[PDB]
Formats: sequence, C-alpha cells, structure tokens
Amino acid sequence: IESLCMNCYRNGTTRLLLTKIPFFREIIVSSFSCEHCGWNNTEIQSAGRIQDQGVRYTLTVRSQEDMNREVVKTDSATTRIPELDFEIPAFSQKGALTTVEGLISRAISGLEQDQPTRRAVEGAIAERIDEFIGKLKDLKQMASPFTLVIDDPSGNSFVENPHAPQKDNALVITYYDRTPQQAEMLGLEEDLRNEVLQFNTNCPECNAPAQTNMKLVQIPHFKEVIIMATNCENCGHRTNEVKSGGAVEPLGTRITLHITDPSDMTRDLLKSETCSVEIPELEFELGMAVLGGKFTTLEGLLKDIRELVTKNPFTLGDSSNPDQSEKLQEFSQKLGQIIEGKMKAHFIMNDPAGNSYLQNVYAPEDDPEMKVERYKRTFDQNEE
Ligand SMILES: [Zn+2]
Ligand SMILES: [Zn+2]
Repeated sequence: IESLCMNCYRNGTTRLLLTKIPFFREIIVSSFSCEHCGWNNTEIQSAGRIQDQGVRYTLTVRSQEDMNREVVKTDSATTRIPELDFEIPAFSQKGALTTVEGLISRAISGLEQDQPTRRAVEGAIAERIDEFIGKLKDLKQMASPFTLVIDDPSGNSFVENPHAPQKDNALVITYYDRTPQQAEMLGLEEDLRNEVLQFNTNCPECNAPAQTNMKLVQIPHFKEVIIMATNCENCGHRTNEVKSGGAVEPLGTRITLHITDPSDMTRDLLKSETCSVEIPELEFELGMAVLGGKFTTLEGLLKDIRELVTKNPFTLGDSSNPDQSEKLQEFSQKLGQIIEGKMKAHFIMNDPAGNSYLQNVYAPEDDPEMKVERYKRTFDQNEE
C-alpha cells in the first residue's frame, strides 16, 4: 500500500497487520515506513465487524462519473436496480471491491457467458435472458438515469462520493436498526481464557532446579488439570502425571466412543497416566501409563499407537519371528482402516481417577455416539 510520507512527502509503504479478537472485533496495526527519509510511524485501531446500524445506499446514476464510483459490497448486501426489476440477493456473491459499472458488467457476464449452451438446449428461456441482458447493456449508454440500491444490514458496504468533501445529492444514504431476522442472518464482551500456561519447576524428588515441566490446563468443557512431565538430568527420575486442580474429588470415568465418521479423528483428547485405552474390535488394550499425559487428538493417539505397536515388534516368551506376526499385521491393517475412516470401531478410555478427556463435538448437547459412565474405584489390586 502506497501512502504519503508525512516527514518528506514522498510515497512510502504501509503494512496492515490484522488480528481477530473475540466478539466481532478486529485490531488493525498500520505500520508506515519511508525508505527515502527513514521515517516510520504506527497506528493501532480497533474495529467492530458489524456496524451499529444497517445501511442503504440509493444512488441515482446519471453520468460516467457515477459509473466510475468505487463500490465495496459485503456478502450480506442486497443489490437492486428497480427500473429493470433486477436483484442480486444477499449471499449470491462473495464480498468484493468494484465499481458501479463493474457491478453491471459482472451481472451481464453472469447471464451472458452460458447463453451459447442455453440457446442450444433451452431456446425460449434463453430468449428472455438475451432480452434482459440487452436492458442491462442499455444502461451503459445513459440516455435515462437509473437507480442502484445497495442495502446491507451489516453496515459495511460502501459507495464512493466522487465529489470529494463536497455534497453528494445523487446518493441518498439511510441507516436503520436491524430486525431480529437481519441480526440472525449475520450470526448475532471478553474471552480471557488461558487454556494453557506452562513453566519449569523443581524435581519432585530431588529438588533439582527446572527439571519438571508443569502445564496448567483450563479449557471450558473440562475441569482444570495440571500436567506434570519430569525428565531429571541430575537424578534420572522420569514421570508423566495429570492431576485434578479443582475441589471435585474425581470419580472413575469410562468413556466409550463409537467411531463413525472421519471427523471423529480431530476430536481433542487428554489421556492421563491412569487411563486405559481399549479398541474391542481389534482386541487391543493399552497400558494405563502409556502414550499419555499428552493433550492430543484421536488421530494423534491412534497414529502413536500404530507406531508403538506395529513399528516396535518383539517376541517375549516364544521362539516366533517378531517380524512375521499374523496378529500384529492384522492389527496394523485394521488400525489403518479406522484411521482412514473406512472401518467403524469403539474407542474406550477408562480412568479410575477421572483425569482424562475426550472432546464431545456436540457439547453442551449429548453426543449420540459417545457414552460417559462414572464409577467409584474402591479397590487397587497393587495395594491401596
Ligand atoms: Zn519520507
Ligand atoms: Zn530429579
């Protein structure tokens, strides 16, 4: 973007850095620089996505000057030319910067480009389209004025006033309060969540410095947890552990997901160090401390499981060749099929401590294919 330098009055360069913020707002950073005199400046502006009021531009077109007017037309805007009973309804076209004449030329092209086909296969309809196209083309000869109406409930559409600071009598601009219909059509204060804050802290056994990574995880659809990942350099002590940070003493949780859709792959997923994972169709269960303490996705976990199991074969307790296991090859094939979306299976996460999460893509509503059972674990066979 070429912009005037206020320090030397040459043209320099403006870079625009845009940031989305919650609740239909945007920050625009305009960073100016001039290579010639070295001057530089930055302005930070905050903008709403939606204006307070809808806008309606009613332009009487009389001259080439009017035809040359720049037009910004948002996707939510309706366009009409009432003298031709013509309408481009909202959401027919994507947002665009054009001109008044450009608008009309694009409409002509939209009708005209397929007329060779239409004239061949639908003669009578094509004849009436040809007749309308001629009416649009006639507007460019400008023997009579016509009206262009652009009505946008978002308020973001724009029609240029080519008469500079002077008045623009040919263009009547009205503003209106949106109906609830208009508001809903547009998808109508702060979101200060901190989903993850991460820091190194002491070794929980040896008090060595900065040996444990601690992640405070505070997502909306799940209780606060702290993930601790140790890997000691001074003592060798290694552990991954998820702990509940809130008041609720967690019960056991058994989550059963029926995997029915490739979309299931992107479900978010925390597995704790006490969470067993089972895929009953594949006769497979993972140890509780395995491949977890990790915030991942279902696809991420399944691919990890595929690597662990099928890419690290061994034999313990017999003389069989670990690289020739029928059941391992069967497992690899079927897991691949689940990952690719070509096979349905149940995925069960069972955590007696309730420190594990699987995204419910229907939240806060129930997922028909996901069942969560809660239970109390009173007995530990390893000694409690
Ligand atoms: Zn300059
Ligand atoms: Zn240590």
